Amino acid sequence: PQDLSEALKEATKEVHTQAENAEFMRNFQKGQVTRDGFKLVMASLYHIYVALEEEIERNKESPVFAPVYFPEELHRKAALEQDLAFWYGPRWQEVIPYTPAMQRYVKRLHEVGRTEPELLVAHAYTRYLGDLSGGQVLKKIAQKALDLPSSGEGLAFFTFPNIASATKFKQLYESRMNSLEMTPAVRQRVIEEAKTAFLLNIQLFEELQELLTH
Ligand code: HEM
Repeated sequence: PQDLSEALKEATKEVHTQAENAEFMRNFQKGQVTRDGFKLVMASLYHIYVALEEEIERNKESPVFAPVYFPEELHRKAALEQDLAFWYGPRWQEVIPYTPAMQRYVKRLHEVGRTEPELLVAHAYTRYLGDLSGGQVLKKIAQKALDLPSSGEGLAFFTFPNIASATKFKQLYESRMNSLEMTPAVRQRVIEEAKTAFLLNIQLFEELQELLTH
């Protein structure tokens, strides 16, 4: 494939379907999701985005990332902080779980962000773009199966307020990725890192499913 974005999308088709097939994600799609299962996914997201956005801020000016740096449009941490306060309460920071599978994901993120900056774009792509184009469908489901009250909170994560049009921003971000110059070596590694990203989510889904079936 010519474009890195077109290359990524095609190289991760397999793992993505694999992601959709995961037991946890299947039940989620089959409208089957519990408050406890949803809390774990939000807790996970908070840990993942904290680490990811921590590393993006460290490589904000680097030529290997600057092109896809859109902090106001994409930051999710603040939104998740708001959400976890609703799901876990005022003391959420003390009680939210931080599991081994979440730590594995968080660890690879810090590693790439500290010793392989040129691969960070692979994680920002997988997370941000994935949650943006598939966000609505994923939220639509959850909010029905959750039948939560109407306190006006708990799902801020699924809404990117600083993005007027998801499609127009998607194409813009892709454009910026395709503008990134890299050796075929690096490019191949970025492609790999994206596949790796999907595997870190899949094993995470496996673990969460395990924790909820005792
Ligand atoms: C379990 C089922 C999931 C559903 C139902 C779902 C749904 C969606 C939808 C509706 C799209 C739109 C098609 C497109 O953008 O090309 C999409 C794209 C994508 N998803 Fe998923 N997704 C799931 C899980 C995940 C996971 C675990 C990740 C990884 C964090 C992920 C990463 C992506 C990426 C990166 C794209 C955009 C690729 C591109 O077009 O360049 N998705 N997803």
